[PDB]
Amino acid sequence: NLAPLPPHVPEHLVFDFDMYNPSNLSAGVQEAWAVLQESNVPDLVWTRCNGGHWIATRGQLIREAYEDYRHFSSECPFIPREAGEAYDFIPTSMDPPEQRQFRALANQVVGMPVVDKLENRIQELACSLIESLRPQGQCNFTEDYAEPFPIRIFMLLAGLPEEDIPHLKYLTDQMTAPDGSMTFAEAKEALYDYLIPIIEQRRQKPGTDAISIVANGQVNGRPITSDEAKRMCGLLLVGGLDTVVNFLSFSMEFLAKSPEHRQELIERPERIPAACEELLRRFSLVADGRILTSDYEFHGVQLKKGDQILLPQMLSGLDERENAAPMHVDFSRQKVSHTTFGHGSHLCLGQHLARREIIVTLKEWLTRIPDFSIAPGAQIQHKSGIVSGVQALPLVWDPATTKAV
Ligand code: HEM
Ligand SMILES: CC1(C)[C@@H]2CC[C@@]1(C)C(=O)C2
Ligand SMILES: [C-]#N
Ligand SMILES: [K+]
Repeated sequence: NLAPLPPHVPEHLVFDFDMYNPSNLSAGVQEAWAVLQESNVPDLVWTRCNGGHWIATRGQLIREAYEDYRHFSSECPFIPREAGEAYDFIPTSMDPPEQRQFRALANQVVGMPVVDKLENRIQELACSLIESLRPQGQCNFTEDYAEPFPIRIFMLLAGLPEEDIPHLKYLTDQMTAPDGSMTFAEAKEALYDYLIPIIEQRRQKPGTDAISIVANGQVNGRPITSDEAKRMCGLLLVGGLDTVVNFLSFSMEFLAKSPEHRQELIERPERIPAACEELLRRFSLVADGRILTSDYEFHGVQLKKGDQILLPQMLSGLDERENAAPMHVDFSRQKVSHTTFGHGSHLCLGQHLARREIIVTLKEWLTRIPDFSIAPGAQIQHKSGIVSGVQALPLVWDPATTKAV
């Protein structure tokens, strides 16, 4: 299903990469995308897949374009165009200067002071889950830990009842790696539908939860509207229910397959914060994009107004020009270069919450279940898209090797 080459796009720059189903997906998704950085591939290519779009394949260009919001607008960040056009989440669908007032408000509800405040709860949720799993000697890591640990933290943060988790998790899945049950726009509207009545309840009775704070915030010298609160809370939901969930699985799949890396963190726990950055580089998983606001020549390439450009956050840290032996995981790597949380004015607001969840997971899992591996006869399957992920991760261990601290 290829779209015909637009007239202004030179055919010598075509490389038909499919972001929702890469060729080498069997070898791992970061591997599958890494083909965009083979010797023969230009720094900037055009794929005719998914409606047709540009792809920057190197961190230098990826960074540059994320810095230049004049030319590369986040007004239409999702591929395909239909999704990107429907996309109106706040702050992501906004450029500076308009973006910054809304980003300050969102930073209030997931930024570092919130995270510090939630440290003991994060720790308790991890411990509770792991202690419950520990004697079993096995789990599906994605649905037994990777999903409920971040999601319960987020529901706590947002003041939303855990009974709603199955509903909301289903909706977020479909905006990110769509099956076909519902379009991006349909999944987005359903999430908006969930939120509106909750926002209205909390505007009148102002509280401490993320939704109350947003709903009662002030932007550009006026109260925020219900419609604006909704567009912002919907986005926070997506971040809290999907991306960290999928990153934890990549990291745990790797640790499960690499006893020596588990051992290094067990033996030298002080390296865990540095280890968290090197996993974030290696198992980077996001890829959205921008849309051209005007005709623009970018690195010798003529981009036209309305062109979409995929700027894969994933690829910058896998670029051998920024990190030697990029596919190798080295916890003592001297300068870990990545853009896993993005680059420019949309730099992930959740990054401090994410790092805490990752670091607490590494610490608590490895303290209690130091020895584990992939279940016998299992092959791990990755999924690709805006946010790539792990389909399933069956783990096993001898409960006699486990610890209660
Ligand atoms: C490993 C975990 C995570 C990764 C890799 C990640 C990745 C990213 C990336 C690449 C962006 C920028 C997208 C762009 O420039 O268009 C972003 C933005 C954002 N993230 Fe995350 N994320 C993670 C976790 C979280 C969490 C836990 C939250 C909590 C709510 C969150 C909330 C947000 C929000 C609100 C934005 C929009 C910022 C803006 O547009 O100004 N994220 N993330
Ligand atoms: C691309 C993102 C990671 C960023 C936060 C959630 C996400 C899917 C968005 O829609 C904006
Ligand atoms: C961010 N997700
Ligand atoms: K849009």
